[PDB]
Amino acid sequence: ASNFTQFVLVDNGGTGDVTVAPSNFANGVAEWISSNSRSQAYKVTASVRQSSAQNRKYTIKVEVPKVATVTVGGVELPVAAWRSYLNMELTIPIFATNSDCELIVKAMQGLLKDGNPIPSAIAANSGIY
Amino acid sequence: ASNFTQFVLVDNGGTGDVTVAPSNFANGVAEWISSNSRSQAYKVTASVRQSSAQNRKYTIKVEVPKVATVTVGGVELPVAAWRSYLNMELTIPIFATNSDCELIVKAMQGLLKDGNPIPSAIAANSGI
Amino acid sequence: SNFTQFVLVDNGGTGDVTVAPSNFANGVAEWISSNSRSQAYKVTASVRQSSAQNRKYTIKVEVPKVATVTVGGVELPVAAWRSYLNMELTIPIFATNSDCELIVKAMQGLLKDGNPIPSAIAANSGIY
Amino acid sequence: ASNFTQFVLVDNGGTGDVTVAPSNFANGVAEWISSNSRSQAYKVTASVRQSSAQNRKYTIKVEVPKVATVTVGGVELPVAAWRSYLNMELTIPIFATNSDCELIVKAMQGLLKDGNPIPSAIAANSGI
Repeated sequence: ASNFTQFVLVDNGGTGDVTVAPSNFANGVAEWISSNSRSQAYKVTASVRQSSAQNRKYTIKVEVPKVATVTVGGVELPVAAWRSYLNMELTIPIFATNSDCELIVKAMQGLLKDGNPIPSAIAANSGIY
Repeated sequence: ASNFTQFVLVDNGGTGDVTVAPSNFANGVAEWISSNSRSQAYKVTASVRQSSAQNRKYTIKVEVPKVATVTVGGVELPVAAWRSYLNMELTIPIFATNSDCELIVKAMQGLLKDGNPIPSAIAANSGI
Repeated sequence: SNFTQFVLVDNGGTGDVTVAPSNFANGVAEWISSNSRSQAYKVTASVRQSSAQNRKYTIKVEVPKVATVTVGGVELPVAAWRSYLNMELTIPIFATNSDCELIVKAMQGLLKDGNPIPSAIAANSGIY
Repeated sequence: ASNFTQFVLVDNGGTGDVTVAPSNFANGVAEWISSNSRSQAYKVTASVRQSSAQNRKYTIKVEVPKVATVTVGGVELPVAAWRSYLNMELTIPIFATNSDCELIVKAMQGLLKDGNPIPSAIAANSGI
């Protein structure tokens, strides 16, 4: 609907941010991309449908590559080394009010704050516990 | 260890917070809970794999219910009307330094800011 | 709150056929006529957001032709053949209530008792 | 011939009904339109084929626009704000008799009755 706009995925505080802008929405798959390249842009995909008699399911996927620069001859061609994926699902009952939805969003926000254990474990390349 | 501690899940900016505390670690699955009730507490679950060749697959689950107080006679049973589940997966290749993982976490944090499209779409309960 | 039963074929009384709710999983509503597997009329429906301003409702129907072949003495009921039916229906998101009743009225009056298309289907002949 | 005639599509139960009249037949496709306006008329399309030596197949399409008038300069251009499409397919085995086709048409009539779950779900514009 009116939520198909652009936003900053990575925020480095200044000119280092990475903005994704709307690209496509067909077959029920919203697709934001960073740049019109094929293998160098951060990619965000989203969709929503009804899953059960009383639930809805929103599914979200993110792809974050690592970019390098390998030169053959003297062309200086930029390339992608590897990609890191993400698959987020979210089941929400139909008759949930608005405040319940901000509660869910607040839970997801606070789970990934800087000082929390799970993001620190992800960032330090260690194991849980 | 120091990563298996307690933390605030829902931050109400003060006294109204919700805090989850370590409960269990079994079968590779670490589990935080809020209170000791079976239908009254927020639940958090985390685990990590290191599959054979080149992967590191974190998985995270959250459970957030809505609470009501159905009554029979005068028992006053505290019950959960419905639970809003949640999943998450995160594949990272082994050739990832510390800064690359920091960048991945920064992207995954910034996806869920206040004024971004996806959190608003979730907050509205309608089409994207 | 639209997951109820209804009359598929209405012979005005004794000969009617009713379908009652059976299942709803993976986003597929499923009505069946009886707990069998080959002698039941079947209805399947689902809805999603297809495009930026559209929604897609898809509906499928299955209608068999039952027979009563006998082997020994146990009088098997079988299905000789099945006639299928698909239906897609793209409706813009911001269509009003009157607009959608107009859409339903058009899609319903297409199949009146004496129009070209239903007559051609019934007579087992072709258009024109 | 005997099936390429005109018929009423939307029946407003009075003076507001909409009629479609034969327009074209080409490549096996028969096409009815309501008026001659290039982008303002209800459209109906039908065709039949015998793919294999085993079964028939009918395909039907409907286009319903939302009328509106936009003025640029002083021209008063009539346009369609949005069009709601509609598809339909119906596979019938060759050796189905006439009564079987009557039954299929009656089932497809009863699915879209006045107070059944599917037309109401369409008229509400939400989940089924």
